[PDB]
Amino acid sequence: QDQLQQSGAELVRPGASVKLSCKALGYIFTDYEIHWVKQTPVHGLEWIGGIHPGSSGTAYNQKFKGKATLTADKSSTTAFMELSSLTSEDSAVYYCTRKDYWGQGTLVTVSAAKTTAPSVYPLVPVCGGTTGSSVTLGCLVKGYFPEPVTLTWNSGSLSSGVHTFPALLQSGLYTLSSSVTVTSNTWPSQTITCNVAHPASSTKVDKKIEPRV
Amino acid sequence: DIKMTQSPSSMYTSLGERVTITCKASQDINSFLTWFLQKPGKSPKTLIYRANRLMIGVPSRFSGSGSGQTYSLTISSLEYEDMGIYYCLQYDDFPLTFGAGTKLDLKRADAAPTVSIFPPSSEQLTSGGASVVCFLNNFYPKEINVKWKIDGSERQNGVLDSWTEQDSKDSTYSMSSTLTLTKDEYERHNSYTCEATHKTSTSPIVKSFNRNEC
Amino acid sequence: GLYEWGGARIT
Repeated sequence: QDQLQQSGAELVRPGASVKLSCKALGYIFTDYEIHWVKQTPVHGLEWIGGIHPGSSGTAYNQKFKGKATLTADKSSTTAFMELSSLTSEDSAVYYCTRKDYWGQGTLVTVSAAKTTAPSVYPLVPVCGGTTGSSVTLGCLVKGYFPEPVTLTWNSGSLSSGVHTFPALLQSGLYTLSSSVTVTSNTWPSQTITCNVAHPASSTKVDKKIEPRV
Repeated sequence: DIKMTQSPSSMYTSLGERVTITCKASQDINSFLTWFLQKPGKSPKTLIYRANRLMIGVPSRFSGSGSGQTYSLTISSLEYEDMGIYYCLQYDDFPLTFGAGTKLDLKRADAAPTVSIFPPSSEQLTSGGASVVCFLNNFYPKEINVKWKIDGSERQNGVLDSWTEQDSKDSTYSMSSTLTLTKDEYERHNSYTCEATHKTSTSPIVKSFNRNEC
Repeated sequence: GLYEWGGARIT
């Protein structure tokens, strides 16, 4: 008896459909119910419905009955869940569970965006400003799509005082921000450079963080 | 539907301590309750089923609920591995409904934030968009009021706030606060301020910069 | 089908 395998991430347009797969392994497919659950920051966990691969019976949640279609294929021991008329509120993590064991999740992002590269903007400490016993640099990657975007500080070798925040959404695009706290007796000599790579646009910008009056 | 009520919503515990989360169902769910753990970045793991049966594998530090309509998962002694959000689920009837979760974080001595303010870059201004970023680093606890005040007056629109999940090295957290304005809208004002009310400092922690030169 | 679990079933 063993586990459940979900299909990889989906990046679909509004108006469109998707079909998620839940391959089951190591047990008798047609004997155990498979249910579909939805995760989001606003509402958290939500149950879409269930299927019985053996009897073909289905139970839907009234919230997703007009949008969800549960199917199963005995031959390949895969549960299908089809999500149609995609809207921005369908962006989420979808799990397939057998109640005791779970699949790993399938991230679905509904978006009208286009491949857009970031603007990496060096974040200079107020230059005509105050001091202390430590200096914090910064970096801004505003307006990309899609995620991800890995940023490093002095190519991953200067990373003891690093901070990288989760990428927020604004205007349809992503913005992430990073902060390094370095010794006040270090910055202008030993240079600190923000390294930013956006695979999807195939761009790798390096912005010099430089002071300015 | 069965409103499922799980309390607390979040909690601050230390290794060694005894944890109790409660689940309250709007009806008698006939002990048809399941407990499970979401570790950040991971798919739920079942711990306890039908109110009190431990899933195979689960350590015996974990133990479960009551009956009738209120249930609890008790953790005898808290271990690091146990940090995640906890969730309860009733399966007595359809639809299936979840409690709103309980987040567990490691607790510490208070620490206040290092705040840093950055006026827009020249570069971005040369594209005519203006970003006033603010970093509030390494504080604890997690509660922090970030208020933006332009030339004295507080503005709450066009402000993104990203959070760091409690670091696992120092058990502190920290946000990034960002005001966005256009080039025309930024050069109408002068003083820009980053305001923080945090426990452990009775009076707001303020950094700031003047567009003339502070 | 998880006999031991009890609870709602699609059947």
